[PDB]
Amino acid sequence: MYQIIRYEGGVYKNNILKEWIEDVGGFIIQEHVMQLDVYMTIAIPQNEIENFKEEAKKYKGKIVETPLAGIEIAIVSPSLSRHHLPHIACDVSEYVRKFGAKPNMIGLAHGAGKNISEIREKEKRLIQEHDIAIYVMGNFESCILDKTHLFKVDIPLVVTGGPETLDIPYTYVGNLGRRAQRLRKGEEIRALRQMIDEVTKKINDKRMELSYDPPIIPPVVLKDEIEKRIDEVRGILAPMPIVTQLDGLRIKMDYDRNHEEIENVKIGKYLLKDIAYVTRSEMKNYILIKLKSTSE
Amino acid sequence: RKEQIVDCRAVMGLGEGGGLAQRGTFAEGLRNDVVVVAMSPGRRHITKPVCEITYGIREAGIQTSVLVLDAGGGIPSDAPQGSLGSTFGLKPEEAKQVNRHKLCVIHFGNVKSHIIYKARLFLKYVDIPTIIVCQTPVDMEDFAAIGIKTKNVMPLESKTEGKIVEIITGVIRGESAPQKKIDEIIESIKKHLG
Amino acid sequence: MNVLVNNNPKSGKTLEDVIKDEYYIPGSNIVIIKGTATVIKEETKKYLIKTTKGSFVVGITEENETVDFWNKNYKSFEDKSLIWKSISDVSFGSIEIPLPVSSVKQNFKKWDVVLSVSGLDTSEGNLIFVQRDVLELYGLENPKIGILIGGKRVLKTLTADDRIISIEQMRESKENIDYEITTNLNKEIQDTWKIYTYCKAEFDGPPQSTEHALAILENGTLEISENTNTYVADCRLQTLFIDEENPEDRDRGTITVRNIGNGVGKVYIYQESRASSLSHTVVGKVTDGIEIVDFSNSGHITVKTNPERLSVIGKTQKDAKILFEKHGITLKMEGNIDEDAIIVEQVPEYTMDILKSKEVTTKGIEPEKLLYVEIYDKDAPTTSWYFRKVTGLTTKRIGTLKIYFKHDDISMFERDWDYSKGLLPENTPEKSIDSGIIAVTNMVKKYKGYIGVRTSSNDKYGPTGETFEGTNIVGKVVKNSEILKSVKQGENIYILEVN
Repeated sequence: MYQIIRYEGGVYKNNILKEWIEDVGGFIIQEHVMQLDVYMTIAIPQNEIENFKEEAKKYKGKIVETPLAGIEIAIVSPSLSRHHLPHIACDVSEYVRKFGAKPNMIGLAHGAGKNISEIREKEKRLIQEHDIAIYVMGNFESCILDKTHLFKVDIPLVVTGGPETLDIPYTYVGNLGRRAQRLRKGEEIRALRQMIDEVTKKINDKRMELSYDPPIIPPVVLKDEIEKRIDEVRGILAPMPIVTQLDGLRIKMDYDRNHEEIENVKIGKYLLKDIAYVTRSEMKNYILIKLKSTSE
Repeated sequence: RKEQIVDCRAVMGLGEGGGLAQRGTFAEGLRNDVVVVAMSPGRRHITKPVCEITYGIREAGIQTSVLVLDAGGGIPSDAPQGSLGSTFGLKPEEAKQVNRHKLCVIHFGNVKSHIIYKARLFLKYVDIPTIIVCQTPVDMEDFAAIGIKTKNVMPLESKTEGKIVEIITGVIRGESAPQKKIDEIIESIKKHLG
Repeated sequence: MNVLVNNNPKSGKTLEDVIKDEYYIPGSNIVIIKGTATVIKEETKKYLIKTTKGSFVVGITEENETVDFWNKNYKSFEDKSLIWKSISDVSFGSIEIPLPVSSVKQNFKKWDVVLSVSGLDTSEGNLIFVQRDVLELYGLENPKIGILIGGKRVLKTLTADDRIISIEQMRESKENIDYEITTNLNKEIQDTWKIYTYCKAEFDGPPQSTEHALAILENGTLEISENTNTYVADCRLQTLFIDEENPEDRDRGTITVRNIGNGVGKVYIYQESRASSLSHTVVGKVTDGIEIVDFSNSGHITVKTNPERLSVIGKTQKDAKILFEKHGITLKMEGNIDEDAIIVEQVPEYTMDILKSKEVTTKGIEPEKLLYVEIYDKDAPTTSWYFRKVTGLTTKRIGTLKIYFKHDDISMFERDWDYSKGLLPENTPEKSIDSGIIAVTNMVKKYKGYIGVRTSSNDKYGPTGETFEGTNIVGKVVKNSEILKSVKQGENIYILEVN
């Protein structure tokens, strides 16, 4: 119902556009002003899409269709060292961000090596808390083939590596190995686009399974209601104070101090504890909300 | 050896063939130990001198956050006869994001008179010990000459609540920092952190 | 001939005939609805089924060509019994599948609709409803057509004996509503045509915002200044402030007043169920007859408000007496008691407060104490709009001016430092200003927005002590005078526009 897009325009008369979005019932998920231009990730009803396009072209704005601006992605690098972090991993994260998704760098404690690589249970669960996980592996076929135990999570998976084709029992995108330069060549861009297409296909499939039994309330409007009710959300210093997942939300506030307040929030006529699974997150002791379906 | 998870920024980078970071953005490293402050997301600061220090600290086992200042270029408005070219400043949200870390590492340029006043304005709202990484040879004391708290050379009338805890010279903007500078920074962070 | 009108059928061919009875202020629009279309469209990307073990929900995902096959060949797979439920998942059919059975095996995921041509024999193509993620196991270019999720258990419980029988789909259906918008009267009606004339508005909200909405709908017509797919808005009072928050759901046919921003004071009527907003103050609801709002995109709509606006400021005392006794409200008198005494102030002045308190205190004024003014709206539009906003003539019939400073011939009135923004020099004097001229100082001078009037004439200074280039004439005092010389500082004088 609420298609999420990105608006790129200027800060001049942007408040009037925000007023129009509020009037038509949309929500401003993200706002950032660089110097004189403002980027807004907005979720508006589908019946007002053409109206918002007309309104945007009145302010000389730009509408960019973001197919991933409702999910958060766990990008799993073997380590945060100079080998993977400052290049390739940031390129993957930023390319994911370019399509609206909210990434999180997951640097494994013991993810490096061939036979000495291992993944902890806490890291496993932290990865599972996301919607989809992208693995940035090396550039040797034998090393990757002898590293399959790393990709053991019941989450949609896309594995990236050096060799063009791999024989792992997962989705694989080649020609994205461990490098040391910024990804700017045509082949590297094509491989990034291929990875984006694979994650988009997996996300659309998961969206269809979710649409088989829709949740009682959409995550975006639930986030809006939480912001309207909870008055501590504007004091959050995290990058994204409330993350919009596929079938829930991630509230970046202390669980021990604020779970009772979060649960006792009345949306429509239900209490939040009876329609969502509020639980502590492995992510810095934050609050994770998983929405129930209409079946229960 | 422990897992290190970084809260990536919520906004994308500078175009297609440009930088990966964005001005006025913050990337939390969960456990807040060190925050690396970059004046701008441009090639003069990002990934050549800043992400190298970031991965050096992350290799040392210390979680790192990287904050790109909204207005990090220029000199503060409180500089003698005002500022010129551009105005340097620190936002209250930026100050709060910095102040939840145990230590701060900030990268400065080459002109001393710019660096001293930029550090004074930065420490007017930052209350944690910071390390100044610059190119020019600057002395611990010229900061105290304008009223900046300094570990070795205190001022009589301190105009800042933050302590310049170490000054490291020889790091050039836009150029790969050698392993020796990274080792010096890591040793200073370790011996003024725990 | 026999047509259905509202809820009480009429027949009169011409609109006039049927709308004669229907209450309607002339000038609004007429909404006709014709009927419903009920177009049935179904694509069933997700397909249904009616097996002898229940009904699962398949859903095409991988286009490949198995989708192209399924498209119409699922009807050939209809009434096909389960062929096998072995390690190779549950399979059905098996019908002819001409899809080139490429030996090349493919990996499949748990519960993924697969049309693997079993045995690589076209006519033995099996509908293998995958159960467990089978890797390189089946031939064909790519058996994967879709993914099974809904009714997962059905295909699991499904035994060989059970067939898929009626492979259903999704019966996808839609609805279209005919609408035409009119404002003619002399037209022929064929038969069984429905006409709506007016909408009913129920008001329940904070007193100031509800009074604003009532003032908008005092004449019974609501202008449509902006229209979207979710609301229609009125912009008569777009620069009037209110400070009241009523943030609840903006449901179907909800009336809200925007209380902050560029459009503060706009009145919205929502045609769609939307979320609550902190910038919208709900003042009430439209009870019945929403379709006139739904199908109107511009123009006028006749609105009837259930709580009558109880604000008698332009009336005589007997009119207030009879109107308030007909509402069963206790009354007491304050100022001029004469039956013709003109009411100037009423306590409380809000309809909601009056109804919740069931008592009104009415203040009258002496016939010679009321000041008569004429406002130049064509000459100084912005200045006249500011004067109406500050004196309150935008809402009531009698405005109040407070004396701010006084000296002999000059009497300056108070200003509002909220409406004096676009006070560009509009009507600047060219010759000496004559007596009894109301003027407002524009943004040129330091004391912008202050209103004043003097009882004499000078060739140098305006009625506010500023030069002519800093003064714009908004209006004049026409009839009542010699009361500006006998009013102290801080006292309020009351004005009445006589055009």
